[PDB]
Amino acid sequence: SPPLSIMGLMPLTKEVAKGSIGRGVLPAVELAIEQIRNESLLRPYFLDLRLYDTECDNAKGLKAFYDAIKYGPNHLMVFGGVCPSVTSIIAESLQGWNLVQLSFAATTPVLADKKKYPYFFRTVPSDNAVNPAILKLLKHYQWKRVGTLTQDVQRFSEVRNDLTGVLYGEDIEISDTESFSNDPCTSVKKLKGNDVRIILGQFDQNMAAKVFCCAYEENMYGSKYQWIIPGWYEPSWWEQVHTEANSSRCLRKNLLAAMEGYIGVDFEPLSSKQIKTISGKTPQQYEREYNNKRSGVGPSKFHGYAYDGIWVIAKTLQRAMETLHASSRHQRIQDFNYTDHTLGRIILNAMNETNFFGVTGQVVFRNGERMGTIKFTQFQDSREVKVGEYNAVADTLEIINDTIRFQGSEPPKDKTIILEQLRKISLPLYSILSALTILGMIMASAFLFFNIKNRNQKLIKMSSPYMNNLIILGGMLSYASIFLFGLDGSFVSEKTFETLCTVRTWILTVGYTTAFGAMFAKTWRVHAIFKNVKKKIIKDQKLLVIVGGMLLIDLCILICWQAVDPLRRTVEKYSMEPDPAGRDISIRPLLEHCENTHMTIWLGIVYAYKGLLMLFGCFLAWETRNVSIPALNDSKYIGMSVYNVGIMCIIGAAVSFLTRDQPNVQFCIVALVIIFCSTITLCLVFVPKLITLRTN
Amino acid sequence: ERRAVYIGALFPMSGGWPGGQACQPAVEMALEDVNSRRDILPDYELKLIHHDSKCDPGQATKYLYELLYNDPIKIILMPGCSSVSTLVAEAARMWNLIVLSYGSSSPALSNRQRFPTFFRTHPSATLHNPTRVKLFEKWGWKKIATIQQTTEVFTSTLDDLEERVKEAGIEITFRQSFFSDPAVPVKNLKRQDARIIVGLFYETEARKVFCEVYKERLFGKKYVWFLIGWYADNWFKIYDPSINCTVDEMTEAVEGHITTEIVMLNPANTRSISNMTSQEFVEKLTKRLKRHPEETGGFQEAPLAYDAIWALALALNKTSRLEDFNYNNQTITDQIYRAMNSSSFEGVSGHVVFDASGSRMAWTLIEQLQGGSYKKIGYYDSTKDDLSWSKTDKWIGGSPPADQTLVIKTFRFLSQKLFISVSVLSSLGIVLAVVCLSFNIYNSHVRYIQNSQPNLNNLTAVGCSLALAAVFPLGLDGYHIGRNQFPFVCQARLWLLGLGFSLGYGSMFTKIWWVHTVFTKKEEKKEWRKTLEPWKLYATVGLLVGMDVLTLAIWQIVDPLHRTIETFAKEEPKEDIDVSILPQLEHCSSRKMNTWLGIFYGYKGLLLLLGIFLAYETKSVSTEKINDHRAVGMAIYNVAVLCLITAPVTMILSSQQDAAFAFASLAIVFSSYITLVVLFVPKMRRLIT
Ligand SMILES: *[C@@H]1O[C@H](CO)[C@@H](O[C@@H]2O[C@H](CO)[C@@H](O[C@@H]3O[C@H](CO)[C@@H](O)[C@H](O)[C@@H]3O)[C@H](O)[C@H]2NC(C)=O)[C@H](O)[C@H]1NC(C)=O
Ligand SMILES: *[C@@H]1O[C@H](CO)[C@@H](O[C@@H]2O[C@H](CO)[C@@H](O)[C@H](O)[C@H]2NC(C)=O)[C@H](O)[C@H]1NC(C)=O
Ligand SMILES: *[C@@H]1O[C@H](CO)[C@@H](O[C@@H]2O[C@H](CO)[C@@H](O)[C@H](O)[C@H]2NC(C)=O)[C@H](O)[C@H]1NC(C)=O
Ligand SMILES: CSc1nc(NC2CCCC2)c([N+](=O)[O-])c(NC2CCCC2)n1
Ligand SMILES: *[C@@H]1O[C@H](CO)[C@@H](O)[C@H](O)[C@H]1NC(C)=O
Ligand SMILES: *[C@@H]1O[C@H](CO)[C@@H](O)[C@H](O)[C@H]1NC(C)=O
Ligand SMILES: *[C@@H]1O[C@H](CO)[C@@H](O)[C@H](O)[C@H]1NC(C)=O
Ligand SMILES: *[C@@H]1O[C@H](CO)[C@@H](O)[C@H](O)[C@H]1NC(C)=O
Ligand SMILES: *[C@@H]1O[C@H](CO)[C@@H](O)[C@H](O)[C@H]1NC(C)=O
Ligand SMILES: *[C@@H]1O[C@H](CO)[C@@H](O)[C@H](O)[C@H]1NC(C)=O
Ligand SMILES: CP(=O)(O)CCCN
Repeated sequence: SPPLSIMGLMPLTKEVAKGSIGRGVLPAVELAIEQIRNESLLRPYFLDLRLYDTECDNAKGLKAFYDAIKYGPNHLMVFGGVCPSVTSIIAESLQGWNLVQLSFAATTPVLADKKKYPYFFRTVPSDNAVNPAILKLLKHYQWKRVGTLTQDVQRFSEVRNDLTGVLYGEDIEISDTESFSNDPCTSVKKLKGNDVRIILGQFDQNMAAKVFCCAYEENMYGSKYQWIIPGWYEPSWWEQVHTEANSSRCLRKNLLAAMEGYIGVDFEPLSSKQIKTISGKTPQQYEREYNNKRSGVGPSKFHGYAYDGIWVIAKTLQRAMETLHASSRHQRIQDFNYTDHTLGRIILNAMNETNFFGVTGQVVFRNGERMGTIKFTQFQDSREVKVGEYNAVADTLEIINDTIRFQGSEPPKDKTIILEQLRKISLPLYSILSALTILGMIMASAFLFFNIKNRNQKLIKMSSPYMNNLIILGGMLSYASIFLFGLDGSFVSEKTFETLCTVRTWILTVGYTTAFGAMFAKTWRVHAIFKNVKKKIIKDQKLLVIVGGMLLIDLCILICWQAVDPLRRTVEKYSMEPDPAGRDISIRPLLEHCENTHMTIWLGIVYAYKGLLMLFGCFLAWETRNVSIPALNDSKYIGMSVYNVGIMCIIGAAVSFLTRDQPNVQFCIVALVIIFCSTITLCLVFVPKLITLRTN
Repeated sequence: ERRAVYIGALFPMSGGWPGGQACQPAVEMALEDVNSRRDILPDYELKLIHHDSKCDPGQATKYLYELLYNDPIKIILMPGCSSVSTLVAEAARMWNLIVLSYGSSSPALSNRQRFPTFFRTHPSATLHNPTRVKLFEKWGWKKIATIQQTTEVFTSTLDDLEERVKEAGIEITFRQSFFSDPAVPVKNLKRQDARIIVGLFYETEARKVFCEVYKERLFGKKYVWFLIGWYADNWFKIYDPSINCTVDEMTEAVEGHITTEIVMLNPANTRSISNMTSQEFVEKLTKRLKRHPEETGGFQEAPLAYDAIWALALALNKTSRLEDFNYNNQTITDQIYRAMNSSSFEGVSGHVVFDASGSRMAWTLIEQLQGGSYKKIGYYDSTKDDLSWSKTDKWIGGSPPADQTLVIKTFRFLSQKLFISVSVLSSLGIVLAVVCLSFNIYNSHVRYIQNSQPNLNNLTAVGCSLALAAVFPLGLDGYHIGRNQFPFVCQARLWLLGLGFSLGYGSMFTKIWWVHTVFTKKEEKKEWRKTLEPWKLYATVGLLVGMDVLTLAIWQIVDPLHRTIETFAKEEPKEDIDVSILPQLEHCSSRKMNTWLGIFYGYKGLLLLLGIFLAYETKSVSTEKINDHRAVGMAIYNVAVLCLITAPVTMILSSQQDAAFAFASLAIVFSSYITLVVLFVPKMRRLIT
């Protein structure tokens, strides 16, 4: 049978650094050809493989490629290429000869752009198969705030550029994005200042020691963070990072406790399950044949990913050769001067589809790349252990429990907790002021008892029993206001707060009006009796009627406001979030109010009408001062009372209107302003008549 | 008949740097001159084998295999742009050939260990970094950011720039990279909000990055872009089907960027090695072309290609047996290398030194884009640091932008409305105090002579006048005086406050003390605590005020009050200007105030309450006195209640714009007015009566 030959390039000698890799995969392919040669699926033909040398050199590689083109038989495909420069140099110029390349060790991420690499396929998961898997890991632990730390090379930037397109659409956001070139821990301080807790890293082996040394000084370890680091490093990569002790600022035992439990992402060499594959043996069987096939050459990690490429090439040739045509399809296979474009297209479009269970799972392609398998590892007890798996065609993630662990007792969290808190009044202050107001209430009860007891005894001025009762009832009605002031949102539960705030003004204004009216009615009566004179009672209840009219008009002044114009709560906040007493839960303060959109108005009218009432009282004091009447009349106590009340009120209003951000001082101001005024008024009213009646 | 030899050449005519359109005719103007002069080559002709490449490595590899395996044996190779030059120079070691480039400017091509048989006439690309750093120091910036396309031609240049920028304090903050799609780096640069951007990419990627910088509004008033200079003259007004933007959506996008380039032609008027000046070559070349010289790509790199033939002609004439050169013999190649290494002459671009780390040219050129046209700002020299500026740059607002900053602002208050009213209210009363004092002096006292001696009333009048005249040291601040003599302003405040209250309050308190203690006590009083003479009241007033003098002099010489700044929250909107306001407020305080002020206020308040108790317990008993004790009781009650209400308020309020000044001023003025009028109305009443 006439043969058909395929080209292959790999290192062979021992004077290079990557020759053993070739010597690690040369026996395995040496089996696979025999597996064809005993059955001969390509029955009228015969497979041939030519081998050449690259030695990881650009000049030697191009010289060997040119010599194999010039002094070689008709080739069909090229299979191999392991060095990350000569592979790209070969692959970028394949359209000029209409050839197809199949690689098994080129894992650089730049080879995924099929706009200038149309004729290149590989059977190994590249560095872009990490970005989906990581995403699924987040959906096993619910982390939605991540920060990235990358180097600045080509291969370490392609992954970071692809990660954004992978994590777009889901509800996951990239909080920070830093990048270094030679000094890693200038940006580690920025990541510390931004307070991130999940870190995704992309850097080579040399910078890993510097990163893990700089992360120990800033205290970015323990059971509060989680690192996702690539894991294609060689074993024991940390015990030989320093031949001498020339890696100071970080010691050994203070580094092994710094890089504790990071997560490493890699691919998987073989398949864990077991069926009968396309060859006719189990993967454990094939592993046994490979392990007793080689004599003394050490094992590699690419011997499985090369055994399937030969069967891929064989199935491609068998499925592309046996098309509908026979005579032309058997005639056009020796005139290939690397110029036949139709043969290149009919090879490529048949190579595009392939689907079978090899030794590493299903062999399926997507836009040139391969769907594979991802493996997870963790650093435990100064050792690395395999902990999980992630399929790609089924898109599932299996976690091997009884192996994974965490430093605490639960998975860590992405960020601390924000807690809103209200600012309450001090309870000792409320107790003290309530006790003082209660004592004032008992003294008012004693004063009212005295006023009703001797109301018709020894003719004590025979004036204003009912009016004095109305004054002291107004004071009693005013004390309930300072009973009512000190509320809290925890003690109202938003049940009566929208009503107590607008009846406090009701009770306060009614008490104020009735107190000053029952004060002024006496002096109005004394001015009325000493004019237009033979004297008698001038009015039994007409003064009560006119003070009731004053109270009614000033109460309707309030009531005709709550029909269209409201005044309700506007709770505000002050985001100046400190720490608690040793805790980490960030708390913010917010406090409530009872305001309106017209707070600068609805005060001048009531203040001006109270000033008019004060001026009328001043007129009454003027009319009564020039009499020098006996103790039945009073023109000095009323003046002392109004002078001591007006200044205190006009100070206390402007003081209490300003201190809004200090809720524990305005209560103490308003309480004293109310209690001192009421006590002084009651003492100036009652006890001058009381001492006189006690003297008798 | 003369024999003929052949050279190989690749001419890029499309792609990232179309140069061949101006470089292929120029060589065709040189060869016809070098094969016609019998002096330089007596028995040889040179022929050219040219191939188009677009300087893409695939077609370059195909045409290199085509060239290396044909029948006419070649001598030298001539590549085009750097991506082909590096590949040819790395691969030519196995055939013993000579690479002579004319358009490559990679800084990494200076490493002689990897490229043994490579020569070039184009200068190195590290000549832009001594310029740009200079332009970072004239306008004063320190935080920049870069964006590059990941090819080694720009990677080595970025490495050299970040190495040479460390010696000037400037530091890189944000780095980005992309291979084919720049959308994600532009998105990250917008989200990180950098302000000074340096771009490093080819010509075809400039449109594919600017159509994506337009769709995120990363331009305008506060962004500066640094670019390269060898682009075409109208590189945005052309039709490209690989983008979606329109020409008016890019002309507004590329407005206001800075370009730097290197000159490539001797500006003087000399005579070259080929009997031709430095502008007749330009005129002849422009005549030889077909299209306009403004849009022909690679027009600046024509004399380099014109010299690259003459240098080899002179070297091969210095060698002068060129008919048996194989592809595996070494002994001819080292001879040609040593003959080429020791060559130097003058051509069109100047003196050819031909073996250094580059840098045989000196000057540069800086340009800006205004209104869709290029304008040359000013030249530069590298050695003597010459910079011949010309002031032809139009920014927005006549000034270039900068990075983010922060301003510091001290507080003031209503320096006219709230202050002049207090001043005129004080001036209205300070003269009434002294005219009432004069009326107490010169009037013939009869009822006052029957009353107490008026000297202790002159004390009270002087005390309230000196207390009233203390608002002027209180309202002044850093608006006028508060720079250096601030401690003397605090001294005026504290001395006036310590005097003017104590004098008048003592002069009332001793009268109320005596008018209590004389009347109803028969235990031990006869000539006690003092003598009868007005020296009695004078001495007890002196003791009381001397106490106050000791209190002021202890912590005025042990712990004075110098100055104190307080700073709280910031970030006012600042009226759409790129600035952030930081407010502070300064006031006069020691290290400790809440102890001394507290103990002094308590010591005075106990005495004030004792005074009002002693004033209340006697009301309406009088003998030999006209109107003294009732009036001083009313005045001391008013002063007591006003001070006790006002004083603990001004310690709480620290926002002293209109609260802490107003409370103290109103209290002082009202207390002084009421005290004066109540104390000295009845003297005028009984004098006019
Ligand atoms: C290249 O070099 C040659 C010589 O160095 C330049 O030749 C030009 O030659 C003409 C012809 O002689 C000169 O014109 C006249 O020559 C007569 C000779 O009888 C003389 O009597 C006149 O006074 C006049 O010189 C011409 O001057 C000379 N050119 C110059 C610039 O001197 C030729 O110009 C050079 N090529 C270029 C492009 O400059
Ligand atoms: C490569 O092969 C795959 C697998 O067949 C193609 O994907 C689908 O192929 C079927 C038929 O083979 C079509 O009907 C579908 O429309 C294809 N697409 C999808 C999304 O199912 C793929 O199209 C092939 N590649 C090319 C370039 O044709
Ligand atoms: C090119 O090289 C030749 C020698 O091969 C040089 O010609 C010589 O010129 C000098 C001039 O003084 C004569 O003395 C010699 O006899 C010449 N040599 C021969 C072999 O004839 C020529 O000058 C060179 N061209 C230059 C330097 O431009
Ligand atoms: C010494 S005469 C006196 N004048 C008083 N006012 C006057 C009107 C204006 C300021 C002075 C008061 N007053 O307004 O309370 C007053 N009160 C005493 C009774 C209880 C103890 C104190 N005594
Ligand atoms: C080929 O297969 C036959 C049976 O199918 C077996 O007897 C023989 O040993 C095989 N030979 C090789 C070289 O595998
Ligand atoms: C000492 O440390 C330097 C880096 O600081 C390193 O380059 C060098 O190789 C070290 N020397 C030895 C003997 O380990
Ligand atoms: C090129 O192909 C033709 C048929 O298309 C064949 O006759 C010829 O021999 C081929 N060239 C070589 C060098 O084999
Ligand atoms: C892992 O944990 C789950 C419940 O926490 C348990 O049901 C499961 O059996 C564990 N895995 C193994 C392998 O035991
Ligand atoms: C190279 O050329 C020199 C001189 O022409 C000759 O002496 C030598 O033998 C040659 N080397 C070969 C043919 O390997
Ligand atoms: C090229 O000439 C210079 C000039 O002295 C010399 O220093 C250098 O070593 C020469 N190059 C070689 C490869 O010898
Ligand atoms: C970017 P390159 O050096 O290849 C072309 C430079 C032309 N002056």
